[PDB]
Amino acid sequence: PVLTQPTSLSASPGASARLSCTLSSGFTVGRYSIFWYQQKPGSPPRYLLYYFSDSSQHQGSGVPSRFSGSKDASANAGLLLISGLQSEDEADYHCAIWHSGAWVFGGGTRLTVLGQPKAAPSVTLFPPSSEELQANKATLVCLISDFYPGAVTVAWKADSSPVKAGVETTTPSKQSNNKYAASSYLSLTPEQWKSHRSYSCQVTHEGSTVEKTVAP
Amino acid sequence: VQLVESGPGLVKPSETLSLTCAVSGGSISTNDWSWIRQPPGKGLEWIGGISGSSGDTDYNPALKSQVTISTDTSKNQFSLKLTSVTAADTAVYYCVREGIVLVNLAVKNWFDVWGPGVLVTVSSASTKGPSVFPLAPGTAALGCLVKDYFPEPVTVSWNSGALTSGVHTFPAVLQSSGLYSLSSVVTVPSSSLGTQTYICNVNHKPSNTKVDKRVEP
Repeated sequence: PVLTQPTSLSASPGASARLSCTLSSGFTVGRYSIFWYQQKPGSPPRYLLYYFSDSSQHQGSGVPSRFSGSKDASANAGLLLISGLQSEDEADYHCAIWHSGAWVFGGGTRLTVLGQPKAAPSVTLFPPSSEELQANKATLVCLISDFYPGAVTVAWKADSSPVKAGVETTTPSKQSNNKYAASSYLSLTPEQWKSHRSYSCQVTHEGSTVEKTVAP
Repeated sequence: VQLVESGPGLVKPSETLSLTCAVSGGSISTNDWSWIRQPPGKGLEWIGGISGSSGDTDYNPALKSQVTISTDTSKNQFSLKLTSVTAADTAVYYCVREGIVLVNLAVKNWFDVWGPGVLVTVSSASTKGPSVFPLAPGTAALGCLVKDYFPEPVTVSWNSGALTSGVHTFPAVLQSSGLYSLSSVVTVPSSSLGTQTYICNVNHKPSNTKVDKRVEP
């Protein structure tokens, strides 16, 4: 994209967060004002600040000084710096620039402020049921649970080959144990399911990748 | 100042998405306004802006052929029209009052006051009850797949609500077909598999359907 932001980031309370907004090479960061927004769950984004340079910037009203902007010329990136991290700072942080008659947004970075021990995900993968197959359908169900922070990436494979078509994945949400869970689905035809040696659901969470495999 | 987006939550593909933003404690004529949307689990996208004073507009070039943004100073509103919608137009839609400040004689605009946002779903699907399939299994995980229903929501219980421990029901996905699917799972002792009967109870009020599926090893 024009603006590239890391999908997620985590840091401890009282520490500092450095959120990057990398502009593609056609857009020299030195020429652009970078706008930042903070979005908390089920709530609209909140204007934090904009930064062009030390002599050209403005803080949003009600936004504390611990939120500040900066730039990394060598990385061609706008930066949102957050000092003295509090649990309330946990949010989706969006960067934006203006160019040629349109606003452009980054993908947003989900910042977690660590409030419990990290935990690798447990993965359970269900093959298509006999009943579903007999109804001329096939669905693989990958259930992911017990992980923290609540950011994972899900990849499906047919044999050893990646598969993107027919994939739907839910946003992770907390269960009763205060840890996150999510679900992913792979839609197939009964013949696709029966003609392959195996299918796999592969889940990445920080430094770990957990993969389960089913076969017809 | 308060902004409240209003409009149909469901639009059929190729049809027109219409939304109104009611503004209170402020005047339309004295500010700039913008529409912004956010597809489920995705980032933001600026749709377009309108000047409350001149009525002139500025639309996102990638959305040019779809967008109409107008104002109604009479009722202190401003509206969004998106023609010929597709699945890409499924999103939470925000109406926004723009902020404006002069820094070194340069005009800086930002998104100042936001409405709560409204979800608009694009689907050709009509009301349809779910198909429920068993997810057959120390401890053992079993569940039921609640597939191809419309619209939301459904609720799931186990053994008529007598089983709650270890029960986890996941959020629904919107498939490319325009129908929803979700799954519920429960973790039970393996030794109970041959003695205990496990049934998931699925309730879909919009179609007045309840489906009970016995899940067996």
